[PDB]
Amino acid sequence: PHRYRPGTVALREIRRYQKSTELLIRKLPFQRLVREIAQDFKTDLRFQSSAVMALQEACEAYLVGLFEDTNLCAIHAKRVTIMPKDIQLARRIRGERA
Amino acid sequence: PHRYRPGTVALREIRRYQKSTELLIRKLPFQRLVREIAQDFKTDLRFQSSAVMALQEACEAYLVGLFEDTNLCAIHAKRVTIMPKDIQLARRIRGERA
Amino acid sequence: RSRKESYSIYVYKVLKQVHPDTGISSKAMGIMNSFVNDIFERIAGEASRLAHYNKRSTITSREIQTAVRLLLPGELAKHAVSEGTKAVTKYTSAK
Amino acid sequence: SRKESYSIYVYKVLKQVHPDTGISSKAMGIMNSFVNDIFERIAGEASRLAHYNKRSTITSREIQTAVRLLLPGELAKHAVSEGTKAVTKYTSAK
Amino acid sequence: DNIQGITKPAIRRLARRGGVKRISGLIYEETRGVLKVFLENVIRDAVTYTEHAKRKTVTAMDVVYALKRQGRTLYGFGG
Amino acid sequence: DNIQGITKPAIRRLARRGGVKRISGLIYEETRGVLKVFLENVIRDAVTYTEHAKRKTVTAMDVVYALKRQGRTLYGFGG
Amino acid sequence: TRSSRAGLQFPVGRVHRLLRKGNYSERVGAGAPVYLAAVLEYLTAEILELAGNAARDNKKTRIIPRHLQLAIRNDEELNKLLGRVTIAQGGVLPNIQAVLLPK
DNA sequence: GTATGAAAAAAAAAATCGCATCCCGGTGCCGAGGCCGCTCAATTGGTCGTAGACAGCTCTAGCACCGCTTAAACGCACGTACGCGCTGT
Repeated sequence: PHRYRPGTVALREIRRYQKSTELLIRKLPFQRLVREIAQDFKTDLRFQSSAVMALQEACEAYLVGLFEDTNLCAIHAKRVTIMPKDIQLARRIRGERA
Repeated sequence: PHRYRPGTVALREIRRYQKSTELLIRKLPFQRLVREIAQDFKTDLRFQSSAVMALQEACEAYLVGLFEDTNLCAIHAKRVTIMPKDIQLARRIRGERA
Repeated sequence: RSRKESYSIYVYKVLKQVHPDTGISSKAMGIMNSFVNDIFERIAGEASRLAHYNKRSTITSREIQTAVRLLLPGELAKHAVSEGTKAVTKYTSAK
Repeated sequence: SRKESYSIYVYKVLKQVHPDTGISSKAMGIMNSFVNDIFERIAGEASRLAHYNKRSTITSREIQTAVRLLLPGELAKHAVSEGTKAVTKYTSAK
Repeated sequence: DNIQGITKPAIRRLARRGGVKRISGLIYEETRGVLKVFLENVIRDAVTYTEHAKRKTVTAMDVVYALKRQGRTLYGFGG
Repeated sequence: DNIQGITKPAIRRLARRGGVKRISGLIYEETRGVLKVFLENVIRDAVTYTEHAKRKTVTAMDVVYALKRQGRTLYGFGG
Repeated sequence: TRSSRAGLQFPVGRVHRLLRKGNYSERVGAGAPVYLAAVLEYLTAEILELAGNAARDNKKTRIIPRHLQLAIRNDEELNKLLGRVTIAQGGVLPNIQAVLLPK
């Protein structure tokens, strides 16, 4: 067969997804998740199909936004793989925990 | 003769300064610096003796605040010495630069 | 002289209600003072928006509450929501 | 009901800058939000500027000072101008 | 248990967009956990806006107002 | 050139208080540069408050209002 | 209109109304709404100007969100302004940190 | 522990080969542009009241002087761990 070396793909995958703006999480699973968490605070709740997307948007862009910083952490450690402790470090400095 | 091993002091120095609240920059040099920067935006400016301190406070607490994060960066790199690239990384993630 | 108001006197009464046999420094007092004004302004602000969002011109005890829920962490808000509600109910009945 | 917008003003300005270029509902809505924010940021800083100095009247002066603080250097300068220009031109047009 | 509905590869994507080449198998769970925290914190407020309005339905606006409050403001849904 | 008036050891201290054990000789300059940036950004506004008030003296309050604006709020000078 | 007296597009009126009904102060100095309306117009433009250039560089007539993002983020100044700001279907500026690249 | 050969295997360069992205048509259809009818909000012009402009008096509170002792800064240099680079599951 013919097989590209580990990473080379990812690298392509990045170029692709960087370039596009589409939402990368599957709409329903998310929509459902949103509702599952909704119930915790009040029951018999409805959501504007726009509100759903609205959330999804900020989440992805945030998660992306984190991973950006996350990677910069992993890099600073002479690494290339991101590890929980990278996110943790980022979130700390960000001020999302202590 | 008698010498404490490199670090052991620093370690003490920390315990000490952590514990105290006094301002660690010398008042005049700072006061003067404040004025030197004041001139850049307008000349023949006077400062409330309180305003001066007020600044000094936020600066130190900020610089301390940075160094806290800074060190956490150096640490994450399995290191113990802080290097500019630590601050730089911190400030990036913080959002003080890009 | 000017007439720069404060909260400094109220702080004292509250201090004595909680720790009668404990004093306080000018510097710490001034701090407490600033603390109040901030939260005040934070709440007022969130409330002013709460009003402006819902096409209302009247900020009521209800608006304050909702603001508090948003601004304060869980346990802190709860204990406050209470000590609020308690202070409202008690005044509307005391005429 | 009547959901207001700025969408119509955007268009006129678009054509003044790039006559032969359009815009999407989604981007328009964005631009819309952008305006309201800065508006509110400025208004806010101005409201405080007033309240700090024991005034009840926000003037063209207050707006400016706000802008200086809120906008970065070069952006503020170009704006301070297009402001001042818009004031002067109205006080002379009666 | 819809948290898992956030699929390993769906995260892969997000991280890819961040500029990530390689990803510990631990991350995926970590990420989920974070996302939960985020939404929760947000929605809580978002709802709490709704609760004030006397609506049992949550609007986009409620979402925004909350996102704005949480210092992650969003353009493209009005306000 | 008062920036140097911020003495090598005076920084040492601040960093020590942060919980710093060891410090590259490069840091000291780096730190100065940062401090400048900070004060500048702040004072700029702080002054600009003063400039508005028609005062040639800068008040503590002007300082605070600026610190508040710059998201590094300060208690103890009467905000 | 007042809008024409300044020579602006933006509705100096609707601003003035928005300000009195806004709870921003008691009284609003008829000058203010002008100054502001302009500022907004300018910012609006400065962006559109840039967005329009990105659109052309994509071979599109119509500006989409992505343009706005790309435009804003590449200008140092606009960026700083919209720091704690998210843009719908914005994507991200193609940047991959060199040490990731191969060989 | 130095100059020949030599040599053997990781590192520099081509030719298979293939697989994946861009460009150019070329297919459909939606949601962007401009007409329409309808309300409100923008405009105009009077009425009033009060914010802010102006000039002035009162006294605080920054700028500046001094000359002393003192702890902080400055430096130098001697030696330890601390970081930096290599190597192998």
